Amino acid sequence: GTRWAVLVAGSNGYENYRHQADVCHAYQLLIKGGLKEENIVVFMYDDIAWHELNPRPGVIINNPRGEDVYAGVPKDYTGEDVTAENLFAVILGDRSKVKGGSGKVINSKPEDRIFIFYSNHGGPGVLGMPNEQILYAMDFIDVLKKKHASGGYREMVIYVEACESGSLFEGIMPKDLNVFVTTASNAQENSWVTYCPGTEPSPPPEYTTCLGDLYSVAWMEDSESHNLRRETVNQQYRSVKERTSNFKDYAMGSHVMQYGDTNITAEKLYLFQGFDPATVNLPAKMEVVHQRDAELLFMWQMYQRSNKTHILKQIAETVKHRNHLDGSVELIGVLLYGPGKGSPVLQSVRDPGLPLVDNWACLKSMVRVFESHCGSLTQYGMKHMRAFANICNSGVSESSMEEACMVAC
Amino acid sequence: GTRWAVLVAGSNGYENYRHQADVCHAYQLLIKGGLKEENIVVFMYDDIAWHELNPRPGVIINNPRGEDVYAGVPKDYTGEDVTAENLFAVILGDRSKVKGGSGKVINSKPEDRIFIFYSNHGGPGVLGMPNEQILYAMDFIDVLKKKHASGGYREMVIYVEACESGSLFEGIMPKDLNVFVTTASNAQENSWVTYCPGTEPSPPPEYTTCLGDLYSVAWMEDSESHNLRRETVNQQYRSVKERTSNFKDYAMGSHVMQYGDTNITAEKLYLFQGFDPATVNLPAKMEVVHQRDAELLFMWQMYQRSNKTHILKQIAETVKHRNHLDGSVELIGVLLYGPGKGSPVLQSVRDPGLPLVDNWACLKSMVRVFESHCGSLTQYGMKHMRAFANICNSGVSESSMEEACMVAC
Repeated sequence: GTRWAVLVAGSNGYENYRHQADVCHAYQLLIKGGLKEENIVVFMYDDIAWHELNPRPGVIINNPRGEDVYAGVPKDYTGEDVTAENLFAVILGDRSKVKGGSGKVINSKPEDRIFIFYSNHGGPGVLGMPNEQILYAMDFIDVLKKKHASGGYREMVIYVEACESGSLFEGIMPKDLNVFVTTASNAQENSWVTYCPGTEPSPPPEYTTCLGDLYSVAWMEDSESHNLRRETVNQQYRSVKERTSNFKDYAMGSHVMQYGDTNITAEKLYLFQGFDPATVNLPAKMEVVHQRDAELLFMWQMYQRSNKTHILKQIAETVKHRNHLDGSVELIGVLLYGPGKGSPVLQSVRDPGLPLVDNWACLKSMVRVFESHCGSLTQYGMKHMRAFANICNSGVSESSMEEACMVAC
Repeated sequence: GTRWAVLVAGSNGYENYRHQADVCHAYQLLIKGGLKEENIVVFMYDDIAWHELNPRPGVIINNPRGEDVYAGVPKDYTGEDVTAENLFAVILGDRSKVKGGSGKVINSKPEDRIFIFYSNHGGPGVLGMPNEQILYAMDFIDVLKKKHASGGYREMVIYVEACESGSLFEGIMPKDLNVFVTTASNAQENSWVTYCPGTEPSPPPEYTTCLGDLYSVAWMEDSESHNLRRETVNQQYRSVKERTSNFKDYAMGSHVMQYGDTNITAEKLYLFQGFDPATVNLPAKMEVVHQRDAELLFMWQMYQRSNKTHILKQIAETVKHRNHLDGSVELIGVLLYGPGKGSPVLQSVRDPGLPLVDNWACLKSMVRVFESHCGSLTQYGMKHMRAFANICNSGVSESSMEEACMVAC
């Protein structure tokens, strides 16, 4: 059949350079393997290559070797068109449902294979989309079920780089859709950023932002250094799981998880990623930063490279906002469950294999009520999605949530 | 010689009933042992016995057996006269330095023994005094040295019930002053509250506030159930250490610590606490609450006993204030040390045996700068004293602290 791909960077801003660098690197890799541009849909905000802070204008790199990955990348869905609605329409292969962009969709045949790679921010049961948009896991599984029931493909592999990414599939990803999935982390772990300024590796000194994400560069660097007609999906999973665990030091590493149809792990990777004829032969611990910590570290290094007062006030406003969100969520737990009980209810993690939330529509409603009183969650705010899921699961009503949010903000 | 005592409750408000109950119980115990009222100085705000919330007006109890401990307690230093300045003057035995109160002081002779018991709130290197007053550990050790150099006593025993109370003596309490000290906790642990509503024990149901504190009721109930001509200071320390550890479950118990002159542990307790001729014969796990958590639990139970809107708003204002203090301190760490470094610097605990802070005058100055921009610390705020001590120890200047506090608030 035909190999298709959908590559998505869910973030924007120079601070999040790495998410678009990861996506651009994946695009170059797929082209080198023989996938056609018409079958690869790229979602990237596209604010990085020409950003005023970029020391290499018109260039994007994804590791300290400094090879450009931006040239030739198509502008399928960029800027305001990087939405959950467009992503869903693209996967479904329905041009009439897309708003803006190039109109390129995955109008695939039953014999085709599809590869999906997402890189950015996330939280329990959710993924980020640029400018404070939230993509809920069950809406993504719903699209996969719809695409499967319309005979849209033979098999699909999905790689997801985001905090608590295992929570997007645990207890909800069906095994009967011919879809195999791997995530950068389990349901309760953050994901890690690599190639940061001041670290070994050792990135080009002119860079003030991190170049890549740990799980993302593990799979890509593995793919481009092996013959994909010989390497299996399983071999890639194992090598990525080992590299992302960072010598099993989970204080600076994460648990790569797998979901869906594990029979697909026996397949050769070239059926999804293509084969690079140059790689026809062939078969240290990394300093990493927490995804949620990269923004503050970027601003701090910006501050130190002139230590100026505008930057220090920007850091204070960022921390004050995070403290407001953290404090409001904590306070809601107190008002609903009582002191001493609020924290165990909001922070308890369900056993692996169980869905984050029993009612996904209730989860969206709790977020809506919260934001209507306490303000937008923003990408950082996605870390509190398990608290909202736990409020839903506890049987607390939406009227009580309204009252608690009103008292809290 | 003569036995003297100084009993101090460092808090006020009905929520803190237990601190004055502990002190009143200690007073009754000392009288039963033959200590004279003229030699016992009592510091209690005195807002509990006749509080509008008290279900037994004019009565105070310190355990579920319900025996009154208020009747006969002298009003030496009450209300506005419960200050660090008056406490210091009383210990020094200088009537001319006291402001207000009865004028009773420890004008002791070189052959005399003194027993000091403090109960309330605390933080690293500090003790509370009523209405947001802070008593610094080195000022207390300074008074002990002055009293020792003036030949004020033969020996002294001090019992201190407060969070992180071990930090008041670690690395600073001299062993050459004929003073032996025990604390409810080590330098990095909170202290525990007992006889709380809804717990077993099983307090009288009409009570909405906790009756006693764990270390305090351990020593008092031990003293009143033994012959003190036979029991040693060491035997009391061991029994209190065992009871306060709560079956070595330090998630609901603490490490009772000892400082000063350990030769005093060989002495019979009656040399300090007297002997009750009624106790001439003779030789389960407790549900406990964190000292800092008692206030919110009290308000919540007040709320549930009418679940009303005024109480819920009061809970929100309390939590918002604690979140403001926690957030401001965290933000100052970020501004001074950078993200990722702020928290390890502010929260690192020195090895046991080392003083909390190298310069105590700098500690007072950091608190002064902080409160001038971020507002009063309040008793809860004492938990952040290690952060202030760590700023001093790091060599950060007062001008830089001023700048960080200004940006943060």
